[PDB]
Amino acid sequence: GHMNAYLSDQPVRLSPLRDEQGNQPRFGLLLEPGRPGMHVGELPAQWLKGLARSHHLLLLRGFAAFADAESLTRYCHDFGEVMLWPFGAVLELVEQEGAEDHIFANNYVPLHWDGMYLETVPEFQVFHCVDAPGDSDGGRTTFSSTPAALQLADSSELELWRRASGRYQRSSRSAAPIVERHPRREFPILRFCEPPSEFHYDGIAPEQRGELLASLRRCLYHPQAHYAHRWRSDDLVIADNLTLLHGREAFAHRAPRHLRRVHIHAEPALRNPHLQRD
Amino acid sequence: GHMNAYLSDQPVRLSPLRDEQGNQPRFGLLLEPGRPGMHVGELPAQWLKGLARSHHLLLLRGFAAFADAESLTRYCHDFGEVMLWPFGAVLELVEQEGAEDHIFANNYVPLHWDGMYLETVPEFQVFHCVDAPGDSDGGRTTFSSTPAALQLADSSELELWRRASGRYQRSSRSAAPIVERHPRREFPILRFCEPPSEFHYDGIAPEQRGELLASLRRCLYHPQAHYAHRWRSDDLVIADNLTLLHGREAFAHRAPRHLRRVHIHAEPALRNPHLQRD
Amino acid sequence: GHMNAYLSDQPVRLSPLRDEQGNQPRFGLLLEPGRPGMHVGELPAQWLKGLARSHHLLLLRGFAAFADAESLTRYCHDFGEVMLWPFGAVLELVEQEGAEDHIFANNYVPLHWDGMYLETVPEFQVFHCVDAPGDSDGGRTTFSSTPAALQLADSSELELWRRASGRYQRSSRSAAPIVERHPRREFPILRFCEPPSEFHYDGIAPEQRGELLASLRRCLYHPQAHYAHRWRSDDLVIADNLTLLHGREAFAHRAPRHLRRVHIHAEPALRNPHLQRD
Ligand code: NA
Repeated sequence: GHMNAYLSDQPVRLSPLRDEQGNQPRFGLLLEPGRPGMHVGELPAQWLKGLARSHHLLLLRGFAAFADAESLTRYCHDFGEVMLWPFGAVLELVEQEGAEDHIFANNYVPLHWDGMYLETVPEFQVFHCVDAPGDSDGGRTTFSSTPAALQLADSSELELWRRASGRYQRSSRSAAPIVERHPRREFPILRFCEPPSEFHYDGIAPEQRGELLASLRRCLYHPQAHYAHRWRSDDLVIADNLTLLHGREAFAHRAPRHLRRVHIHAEPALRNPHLQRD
Repeated sequence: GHMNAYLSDQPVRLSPLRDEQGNQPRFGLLLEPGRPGMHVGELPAQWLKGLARSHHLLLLRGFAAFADAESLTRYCHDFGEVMLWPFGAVLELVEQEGAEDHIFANNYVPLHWDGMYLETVPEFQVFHCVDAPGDSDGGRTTFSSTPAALQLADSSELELWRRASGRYQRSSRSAAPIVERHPRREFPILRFCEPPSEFHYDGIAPEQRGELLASLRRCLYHPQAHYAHRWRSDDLVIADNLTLLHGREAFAHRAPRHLRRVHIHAEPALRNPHLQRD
Repeated sequence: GHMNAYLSDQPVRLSPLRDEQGNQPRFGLLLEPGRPGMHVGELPAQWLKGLARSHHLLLLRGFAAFADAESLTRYCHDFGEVMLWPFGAVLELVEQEGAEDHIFANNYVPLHWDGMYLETVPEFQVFHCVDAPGDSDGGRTTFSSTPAALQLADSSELELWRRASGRYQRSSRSAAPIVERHPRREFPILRFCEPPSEFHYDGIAPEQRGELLASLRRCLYHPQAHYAHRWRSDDLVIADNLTLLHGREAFAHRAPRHLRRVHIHAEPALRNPHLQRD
């Protein structure tokens, strides 16, 4: 059970985002069609961008489909400026039932943000779930609101976070303070790439390393700050990459699913303040 | 009787669009002043554009007037990019009580869209009703939501529509599939110019011509998809030309009325995908 | 007591603006955080601009602070185009408890608008209250909605206002009709610089001068049209400079307060239609 505080002037039903066990984090928003057969394109992109910026995570559920990747691409071009990759606009994320991770690849993704190692950082992730036929076990895409996590820290946790600084390598190198300001809108956020030799933490005594990681995890994975998404066919999800961190829940048996991801630039494009250019 | 689902954060009263016999189609929105003496200009244009894009037809009723055409013009310049004609921004549509259509001109206008034969197609029609003193009989401006009509088609009607293709001539020539995608936002729409020798329909066997026209008319003129507007002095109407088709109800005795119409470009201007340039 | 008509699709609590004695003018809007620890930056600026344009005065109260002037500046750069002064973006308005106005400076500010004597006129004032520790006596920043005042005028007051015209000097000279149209959105507004030899009023017989001033004051200082703001620490106020006039209530004992003001250009920058260039 929960209360419902939103009424839009748009032809949609809004309500708080809740995960499949009824948990309701301190961010996110569910949008559902206000007319039979409504397509996502019928809603004004400018309006979605606004909601995505303040709710940080939008779940549009039960809308009619983009027929293909080209259709999604054209939609995104109208939505904002697409951040192009060598493959174009759409990253295809297709998984088969029970397909092994060639024995070497890990079975979970820790929290991080897109564009860490890029010249420019995208503001939004746009995910279209093409197909998610069966119901899977684990493997949900996870999102955490870094402002929510910041409200959970106690005095000393926070004092520790503020001295801290991450150094990352994958070769490309990137460095960010753990506690950052939103690069356009000023509010306090976290930039943190979570480890599962390539992840160092400066500004603190290296014995406190364990404490930093344990506290950041406690806050970011807390029910107030953390949402795990169970994909459904034709979900359209829009995520605020500048405010959230994202990752993926561990899976034993992975199920069939097909996602498509487009990145949208900040307005105007955001130069990566964290990339090492020296 | 009907229910009222909208509360704005704007100083306006919103409610579902309903025609004068209480019918409530699956689109449209009535906006009314939230303060004594409110002028239409007090509402933010960007916000109206958003509503116009998702509700497709906005009726602003009971707001203070633009004093003249120049005032309307300046307003529209702020609203978006005006699509200029040789006469400028404002088409004057003035009718006198009982004035004959020189004996040759027809007394109704079938459904169609603006910019069929133009190099660029406008996104919005902005109508200001300068004056509509008496109450008339027939002659209402009609609008149809092509997505609504698409939800009404059965399996075979739809199968037929999807093969179909219109060829139009007035000399200028234009061709469009009957079932189209919105040229910016992807969702399914209809492009159809309705006949009352200059209207051919390809992709189907010419004996099915009768069936196409009868089914398209059944769906577009259905109460769920169709709205007929009784003009009142100082109505401001904003119509989504990319999604709707429009026309005019038959009249016996035409009454006095004065309308002004401005066209607003898509963002950016939309090149007519249907004009024959060969 | 009062009724509450707003529900946002944004994570905020909206309600009508009311002064500290419970008066509720015909404009203004109070916005309050929808989440613990919310910062003003979490709300989309484009959305605030829209509300500021239709409600004319926004009071964001109880949000987390900009840490300093630089932070406020960066925020405003994202908000719109900052109108820069020789000092930069932020005017510092710091007052000390009981500090004398060097014996010569007046202890109240009559109603006027920003940019009277400038080449370009800003659309918005953005005020951040850095600190307002004690509770003061008098000295509140005042705002008046000129459309509200226009609804208060009777037939002859209005007839008089419409003939009237202000001529101002501080050297810089500026002239405006008392009754003006909004320079972008057309609706009727007032432009009036209120006197406490440098303020002349044309278009009327100079014996009617007294009547003009008395009627304009009656309407602009009327509870329906007038709001006086008691500053609190971290208030963020956004004012529609194109529609309102502003000033300051008389004070006996002035209290400690620190304000910061940024100006935001119209879109695009507005050339001052009233500056004498001849
Ligand atoms: Na809005």
